Amino acid sequence: NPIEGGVVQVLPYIAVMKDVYHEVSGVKMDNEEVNMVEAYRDPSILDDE
Amino acid sequence: LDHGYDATALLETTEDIITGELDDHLESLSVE
Amino acid sequence: NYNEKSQRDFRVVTIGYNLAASRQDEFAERIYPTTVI
Amino acid sequence: LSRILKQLPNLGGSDRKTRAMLLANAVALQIPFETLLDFDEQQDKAVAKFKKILSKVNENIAVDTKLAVTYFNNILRIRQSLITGITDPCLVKAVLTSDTANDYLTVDDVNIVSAVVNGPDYNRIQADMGNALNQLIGSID
Amino acid sequence: QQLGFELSRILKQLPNLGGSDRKTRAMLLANAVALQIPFETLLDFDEQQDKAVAKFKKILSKVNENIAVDTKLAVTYFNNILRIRQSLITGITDPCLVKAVLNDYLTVDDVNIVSAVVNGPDYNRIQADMGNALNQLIGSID
Amino acid sequence: MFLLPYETTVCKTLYNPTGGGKLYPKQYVDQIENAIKKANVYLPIPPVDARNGETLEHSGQITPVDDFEDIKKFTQIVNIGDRDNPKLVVDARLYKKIEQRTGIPRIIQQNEWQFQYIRMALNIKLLREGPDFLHRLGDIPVKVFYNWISGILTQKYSLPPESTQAIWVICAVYYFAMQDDDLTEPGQERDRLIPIISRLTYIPAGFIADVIDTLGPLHNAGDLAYEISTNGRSIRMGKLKFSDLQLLVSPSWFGTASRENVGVALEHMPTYITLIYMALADRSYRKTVLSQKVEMISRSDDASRFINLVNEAVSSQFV
Amino acid sequence: TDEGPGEVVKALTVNTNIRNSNNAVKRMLNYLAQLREVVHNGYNRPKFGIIEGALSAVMRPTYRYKELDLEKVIDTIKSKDRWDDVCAAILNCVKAELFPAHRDSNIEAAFRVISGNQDETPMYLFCSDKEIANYLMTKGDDRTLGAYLKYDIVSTNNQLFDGKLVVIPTRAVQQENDILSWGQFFYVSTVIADLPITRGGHQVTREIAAIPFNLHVNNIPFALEFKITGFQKVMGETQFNGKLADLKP
Amino acid sequence: IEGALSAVMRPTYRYKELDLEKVIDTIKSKDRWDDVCAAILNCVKAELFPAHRDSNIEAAFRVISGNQDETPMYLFCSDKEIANYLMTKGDDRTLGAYLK
Amino acid sequence: TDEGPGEVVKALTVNTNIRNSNNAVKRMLNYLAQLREVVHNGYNRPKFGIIEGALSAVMRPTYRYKELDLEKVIDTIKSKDRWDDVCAAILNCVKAELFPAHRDSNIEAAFRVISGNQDETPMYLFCSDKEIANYLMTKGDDRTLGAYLKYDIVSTNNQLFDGKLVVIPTRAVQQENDILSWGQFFYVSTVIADLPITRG
Amino acid sequence: TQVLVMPKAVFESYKTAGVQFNKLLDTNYIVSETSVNDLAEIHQALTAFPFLLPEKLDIKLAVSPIIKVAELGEIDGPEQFKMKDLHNRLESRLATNELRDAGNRNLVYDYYLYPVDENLWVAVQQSAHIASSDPRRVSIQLNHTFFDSMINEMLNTRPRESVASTQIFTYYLESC
Amino acid sequence: TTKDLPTDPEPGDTYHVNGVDWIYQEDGGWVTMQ
Amino acid sequence: SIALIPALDPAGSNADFFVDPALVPPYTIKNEQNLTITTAPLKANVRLDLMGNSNANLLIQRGMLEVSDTIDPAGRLKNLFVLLGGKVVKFKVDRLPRAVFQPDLVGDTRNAVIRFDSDDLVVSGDTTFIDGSADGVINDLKTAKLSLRL
Amino acid sequence: ATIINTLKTWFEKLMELFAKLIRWISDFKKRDVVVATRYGKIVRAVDQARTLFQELLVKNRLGNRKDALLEKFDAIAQSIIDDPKILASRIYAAAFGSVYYQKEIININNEARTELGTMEKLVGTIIEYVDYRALMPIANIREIGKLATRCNELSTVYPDRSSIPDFPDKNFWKNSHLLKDRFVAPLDDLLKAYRNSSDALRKLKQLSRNYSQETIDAIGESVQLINTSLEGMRRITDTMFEYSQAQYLAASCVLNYYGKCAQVVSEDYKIHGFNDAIREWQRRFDKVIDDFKRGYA
Repeated sequence: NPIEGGVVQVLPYIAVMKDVYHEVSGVKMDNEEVNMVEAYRDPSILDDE
Repeated sequence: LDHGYDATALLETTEDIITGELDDHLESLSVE
Repeated sequence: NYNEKSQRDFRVVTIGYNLAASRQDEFAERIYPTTVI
Repeated sequence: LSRILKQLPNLGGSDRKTRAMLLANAVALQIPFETLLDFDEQQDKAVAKFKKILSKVNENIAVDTKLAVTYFNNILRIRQSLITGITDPCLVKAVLTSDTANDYLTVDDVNIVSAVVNGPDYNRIQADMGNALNQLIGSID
Repeated sequence: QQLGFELSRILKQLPNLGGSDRKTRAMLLANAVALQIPFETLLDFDEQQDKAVAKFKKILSKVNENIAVDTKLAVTYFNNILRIRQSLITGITDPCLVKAVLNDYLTVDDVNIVSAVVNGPDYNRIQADMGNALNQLIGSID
Repeated sequence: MFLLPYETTVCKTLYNPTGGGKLYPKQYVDQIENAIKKANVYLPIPPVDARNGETLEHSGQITPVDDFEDIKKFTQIVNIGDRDNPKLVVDARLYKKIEQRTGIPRIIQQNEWQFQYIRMALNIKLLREGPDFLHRLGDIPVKVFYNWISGILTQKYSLPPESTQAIWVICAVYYFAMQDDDLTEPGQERDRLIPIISRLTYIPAGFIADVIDTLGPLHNAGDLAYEISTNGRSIRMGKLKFSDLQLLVSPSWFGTASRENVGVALEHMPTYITLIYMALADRSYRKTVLSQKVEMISRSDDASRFINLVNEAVSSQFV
Repeated sequence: TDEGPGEVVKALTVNTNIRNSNNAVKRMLNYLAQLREVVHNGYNRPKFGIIEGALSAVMRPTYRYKELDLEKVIDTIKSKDRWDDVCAAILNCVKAELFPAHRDSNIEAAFRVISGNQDETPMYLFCSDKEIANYLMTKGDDRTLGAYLKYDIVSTNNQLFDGKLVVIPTRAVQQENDILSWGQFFYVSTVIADLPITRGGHQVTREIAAIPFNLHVNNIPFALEFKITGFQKVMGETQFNGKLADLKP
Repeated sequence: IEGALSAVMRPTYRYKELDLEKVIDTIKSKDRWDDVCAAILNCVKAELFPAHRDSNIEAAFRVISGNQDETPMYLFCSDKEIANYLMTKGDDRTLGAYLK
Repeated sequence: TDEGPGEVVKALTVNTNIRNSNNAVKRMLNYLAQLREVVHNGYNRPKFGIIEGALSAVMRPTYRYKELDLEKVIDTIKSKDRWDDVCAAILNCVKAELFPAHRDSNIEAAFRVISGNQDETPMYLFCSDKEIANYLMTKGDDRTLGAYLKYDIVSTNNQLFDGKLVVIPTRAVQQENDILSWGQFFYVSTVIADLPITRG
Repeated sequence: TQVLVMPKAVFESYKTAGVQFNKLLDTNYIVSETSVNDLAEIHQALTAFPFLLPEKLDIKLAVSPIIKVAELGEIDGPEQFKMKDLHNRLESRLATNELRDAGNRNLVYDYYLYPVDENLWVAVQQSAHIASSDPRRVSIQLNHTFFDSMINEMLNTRPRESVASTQIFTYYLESC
Repeated sequence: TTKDLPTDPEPGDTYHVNGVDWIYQEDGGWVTMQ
Repeated sequence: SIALIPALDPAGSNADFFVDPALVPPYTIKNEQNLTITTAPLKANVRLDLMGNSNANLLIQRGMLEVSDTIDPAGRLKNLFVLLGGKVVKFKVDRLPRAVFQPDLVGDTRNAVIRFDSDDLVVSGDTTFIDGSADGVINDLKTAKLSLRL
Repeated sequence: ATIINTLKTWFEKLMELFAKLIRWISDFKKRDVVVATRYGKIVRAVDQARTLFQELLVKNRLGNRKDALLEKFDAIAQSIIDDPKILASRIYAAAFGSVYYQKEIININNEARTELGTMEKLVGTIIEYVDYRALMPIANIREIGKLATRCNELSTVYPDRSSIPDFPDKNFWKNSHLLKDRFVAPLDDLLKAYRNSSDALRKLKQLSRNYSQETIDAIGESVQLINTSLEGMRRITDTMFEYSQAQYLAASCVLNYYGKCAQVVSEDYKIHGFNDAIREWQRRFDKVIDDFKRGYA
């Protein structure tokens, strides 16, 4: 519709993140977040020792 | 939005997907 | 406001997202059939 | 009468049923439904005349008169649906691929109808267009 | 939902082959619309055809804003399907329609097969003989 | 109980900005009501058509003609008669276009017009005969209602099963409260609903009785929103008002005045019943939230019975 | 002149419609260039902000480019098989490059997770000009590749595809406002207006103008691009016996 | 050049000398009939498709006729020695994906 | 929050299930490397302790590693036949090594002794990625090798099969805790536990 | 030439579909491009053509397609039996029409001439008019624009003095 | 039983099974000689 | 022709809005007529009248623009020029999800805010500077087989 | 709780799916009984007629008219194979003599008869629930999808027969021996499997008890697998039934071919000088036709 003039695409997902504490220097949180979908092609993102 | 920006609520419910597939299959039988 | 061209009220679509897995994949299951211990 | 009735091959126990269909068509061909009326007055007149015609089945060989009326009434109701318009794929298919439809269509036209009507998803697509038209055909000036 | 867009959205779902696509695309529009448009009780066939075609062409004008349809071919199919519909309401109703709508099991093919083997009259020739052999009765009575 | 759409909370909010809420929009309905009555003098209001060319008794429509120019484009049905023989009028100018050749209006969207005259036919039957048929339409309207309202709330606020069950009980009681004026206030009449709600929801009587014992009045959608927030065993919803229910249900339909019709359905029974009828008697309304909930819980045998019962309720009002 | 704008609207409508078609071609080819740079660089994992397309965050960007010189590809013996030999040479080249791209991109996982159907796969679209397309169908193909993937065929006459074939996945069944379509065209009714513009302050003419208002968007960061040439040399000349004739001393 | 459409489409002409001794390649004689027929038809297809594309004839036809999917139907104009070869088997009126 | 995630908690099971599949792949590939080393060295007779596997003490360990460069394997004359010829080139190479490996190994005798079924032979699985499976899955009508041995095709999209085809025998009919399967997945119920941990 | 009478419905199909009008006298083409009902209706329209054509000028009325089909079904060839099957279908469809439109009885048609080459004179059978008293005179007055169309066309090849002696020329004068 | 014929044979090949002789014609595929 | 191209006044009156030509030389754009304007990228950390300094004024007459002239909300960040060791590399970011103009939620309703945040600007051996060279930092990246993500 | 309503809703939906399919399959069985009775009569007549012509031609009893009559016979076949009733799909191509398509259809039929056992096991798994997660037979589910996919490919009707390679031409009677073994759809197996599945689910009406999340997840997968399986088998069954109808038509067409050919022999030697062998042959053929007609009667 001319009143809308655009669209928004909202992409939910479940992220696989890394258990990381916030460092004192803290330039950024070094948390390697990857979409759970990636695990179907490269399951190594789920490896946990 | 429709429901809300909470990413947890945006996720589609598996039980609703199963029901939907059952409803779509039965609708097709009613047409055919 | 000579030109009130729409900027905010956009049509928003929610993209689906649902993951599944059948115990270990059928590839793994045929090679390593499951035994319940 | 009996000369032509004896032309119909014997088929199981259906000898009294196929001739009932043939008679129902033979009458319904020559008693039209006047589009001017709805399905009560013209319908009752057509059925009454048909039942009166059945009074002469003693000249025939194998006519199931109770079924012949059933077939005749079905013809009139089918014509009502066609006048009002049909969308149900189960009936649209029956019309498009039929003995009448093969006489108005050319060989090439039939080949096309047979390609669409017999598609794996025809019934779904045809039903969707039926609703798209039924809801919006009035919007066309 | 303009009718031109909704019909186009649906037509996009037909399987594709190649250039034959325009023959099957046009046929489906002709089938759906020719059978869907109601007839007006006050009109004869001549007038009903002119009115039904006028609307059919207007529908194509809207559809051709979204999906390409050959106009002259679609009208050709439309008129043929419409004439079939008009014939059925004034004329003979095929027994496959009584069968499809309504214990009916033995079909026409079943008798046409036997007639073909013996090289005798088929169902349609017998049907023509029935009415002819009945013409005098119906005309005589009312 | 609500008899006309304009008596509902949603119409009170939309058409009565000043003091909006529990205040009838008299200054709006009387203005368009008077315009119709005055137009009837120079050009009588034609009856409403239905089904196979038949008209509804004590009905009318505002056709797209030049004479009906002083009438504002209203959406909900207006009553221009008295209580004993009310004559309901619907504005057809949003639904029919005038033909320039013959002069016969033509319907632009069939299901939108079909909706309008079924709601009127069921509303006329209610106005004249009383709320008797509404109790024998089957178990579908009540199952759809509490699954529809609770389904949206459960997904939106991530509600636990216990809260969803409490909402089912609240909504089921509210639905019945809109059918029998004796069920709108706390008392032993509310307790009489426990066998019915358990049969519908398969929830143990102990749970149901505990929820009902705590319920207050249920006279309108505002009371429904309050009870959902109050006795729904959840604080994630907050304090819901009727304005929150309207935002939750608005996207559950489409078409002309689709947001109002759904909001009105929360209180006006003929409107709610008609929406389910259209959800079962149509395929275009298949992608909507309400239609999914209707088809989800409606069995083939029960859906057929429902349509037949409504068709009798509608056709019994034919001339 | 006192006339309605009717014919003018038709003239402007067609012009606008052509522009929309040409914009889709330019947008497609420019997007392929975007994939070439991103896939050339070290981006083999899904990530937000690398390239446009809502699915770039769930699947890997993939781009493969191959040049086909049919005189160096086709093996043919008989003249009556020459058509099938040309057709198979092109389709076999596509399979050889498409199979590892289909695997590497993880597109099936993206489609299944987004659609909710764990048995759904994309259906590929073979986008070429009006010469190459005539060689991709072979009667008994059933539009089916190696194991299960299906493909559709469309053609353009745009100069920018003079010898290009581009393979892009789409959803086998298209839904309204569906994210899984390779691209999407967001259209708003074109505005046409007529004003007696006195432009320049001296000349006067009424200007009837059409203003397009639409956007082409890409969703799936996946494509294979083929440059296919040499049709006339492999079909218009002897290949097998002519080469034997050149071995004569 | 003469032709009302010389201002709507690009003039296109392709001349090829189909000296069959330099076009046909086969291994068995029982296929010779099909190989001769195919060699002529395949050479026409090889020179026809790029002429159809490069001439912009399809665009000219669609604009003039008013149909969005109408294409020319081509005619093979030959004598009675060559027209014999053209198999014409059943339909086999197809040049490729969309032309007859 | 009392009950926030309804569908997100399901990702805990999916996470586990995918990891279980990936563990099967690592175990397979690491086992193949271990088997390659044993067979590469002077171990062509049954023995205990050289490698994991209950049958390593009844059958000769066998491993054949073949690098197939299709250019040196295929031969064709037409192009429309090249799909069939390249698909047959791959299958024919498998047969070339499979039959003498079946004869040289003692797996058939081991199955006949262990199962007690004198009419039973192993069924081979073609374990491959999607790119290769596309070529092997020519039709379901075949799924048969020369005289009596049958095979099936199982495909994966795991990153660790960039270019691998591995053929392994299994029992034609798989049973619970069946030792004659190429391997086994010994699973114990996965517990999902909740407790408000005061971590940190 | 040869006059081929066809209903408006058939003519509009030929023009809309794009059927070569030149080859409607060649049985093998018309049966491929014409439905069984259309062929039967052409026969019926020929048998309802009231006017006598100027035989003295070699202007004949076309033989109906059904007769041509019937003849080919009796002539040895590779399609003889397919043509026999077509004949049987034409007879059943023709009888079906005759039993339905027998009620038409007392009416006359307007005809429109569409010349196609010099060997085919397509005569479109348009709207019917009711005529019971002296339908011969009513038919003549109604078809004024049909008579002058025929005259205009035959004067292209035939001598004027010869055309003036035909009944078609007379009918024009009687109409006006 | 008489559908044990080789898949993808050459045109003009002949193959005999169960007293039935099959010619692989190019047009119709496998067709009995008589 | 409708593009809003920031235009440099040949007199230098608005030269303080643009990147020093010593780093990024200006380039020329012509319209369908013989009218020619000079274009250069805008300086980072700049305040200006975006329409007033556009080619729309300097193309025909300096004072053509009036309140009727408005900017399309559907704008994008097209390019960024990054300085590396004295030389400049041009990054094309036009279609990226972060280049899209967004509404300003607080303030006037006709305010568009751009918020471009990207950690993935690649500088590698295959990169060239605005002048086509690949010396200096890029050359060392090439011989070390390294790439930078800026 | 809401779990009980979710399970009961799913179970009702599954039973409704079976109820619709069972009615459709019963209609198929009723029609198939009629067809099977007539098909036996047709095949016997075709076998007898084929033998009679084999003797007629191999002994050259026609004399000089042999060539002319054979040409007429071809013309007869050409008029039958082009009957519009014969669709351009590969299903009818197989029914009228094509070998490659027939083998694929038979293989699909044989496989469907075994995948039905999987469907019963899926329903039985639900009974075992109402952590005990079954390993699930998703395997055969991949196969039924592929079989349904190929069935849709076979049943598709193309605008023109030229799109099908090796489509049966006029020489469709030469392979009539392939029609001896009637093709039978698994209609009885479908009814047994569907009725047992529906009854098994009917016995779950009383659910009671709160279930663990792992049980509901396992049930959900079973319900999804059953839904997919039912749609897959519906596509397969309709295509296999279509071939049964196509084979009936093909057998009738071959019999009509032979009947018309015998009629030409009779007429040709009634116009020309008949021999004694010709009259004897025709009487034998008339007996075959009479037995056929009496069988239908």
